[PDB]
Amino acid sequence: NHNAQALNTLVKQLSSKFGAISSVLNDILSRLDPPEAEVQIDRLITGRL
Amino acid sequence: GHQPYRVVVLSFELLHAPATVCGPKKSTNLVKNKCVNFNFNGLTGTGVLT
Amino acid sequence: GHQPYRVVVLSFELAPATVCGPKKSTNLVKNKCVNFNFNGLTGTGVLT
Amino acid sequence: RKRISNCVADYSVIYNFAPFFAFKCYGVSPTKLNDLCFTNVYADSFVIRG
Amino acid sequence: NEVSQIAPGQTGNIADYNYKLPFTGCVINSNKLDSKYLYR
Repeated sequence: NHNAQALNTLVKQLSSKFGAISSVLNDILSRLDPPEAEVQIDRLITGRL
Repeated sequence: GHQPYRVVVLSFELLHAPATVCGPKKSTNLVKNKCVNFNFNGLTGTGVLT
Repeated sequence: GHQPYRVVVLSFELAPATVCGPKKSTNLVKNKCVNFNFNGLTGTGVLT
Repeated sequence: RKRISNCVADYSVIYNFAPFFAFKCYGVSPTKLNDLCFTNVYADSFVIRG
Repeated sequence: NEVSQIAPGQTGNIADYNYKLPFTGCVINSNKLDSKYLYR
C-alpha cells in the first residue's frame, strides 16, 4: 500500500504548473519565443527535482 | 502629449471547442502503427496511432 | 515606425586579452597573503 | 466588439498600417501567431488619451 | 524598429533573411540626413 501510494503521488505530480502558464513542455515552446520560455521551464524543472 | 491615440485590442482563448480561426498551413496524410510526430490542430507530440 | 533608423552594434569575446581598458601596471610581489588582479582575474592568495 | 471566425490568420498583412508605438502582448509572444490554431478572436478599437 | 531584428530570436523578415543575433554585446538614427537601401 505504501509503495503504491508513493508511486501514485509521484506520478500525479506531473500536473502542477508550479507558477508556469502550462504543465506540458509542448504548447509552451510553441506559444513563447526562446528568450522567454526559459523562465517558465526553470520553475517546472525545480519543482520536479 | 494630450493628443488622440488609436488603440486596438485582440482577445483570444486556447482550448474552447477548437474549430475556427486557424493559421496558414497545409495538410498531410495519416499513418498507423508507426513512430510519428504530431501537429494536431496545435497540440504537438510523438507516438503511434491505433 | 516607418522612418528608417541606423544602428551601431558591438560584441565581446569574454582567452588572451588585447583590448584591455586604461589601467596601471605595478610591480610583482613575492610570497605573502595579498590581493591580485591578473588581467581581470580578481582574487586573494599567496603567489609562489 | 467584432467577432472573428474562419480566417487564414496571416499576420503578415498587418505591420503595414500607420506606424505604431505599442505592440505588447500577454501570454503569447508575437511572430508565432501564424501557428497556434485558436477558437475565436475578439477585436476592439478605441481612443483613450494622449 | 529593432524588436525582431535586435536580440536573439524572432523572425521578422529583416530578422529572417538578414543579420541574426546569436549574445552578450551592447546594442546602441537616420531620422535626419536620410529623410529621402536594400531590404532583402
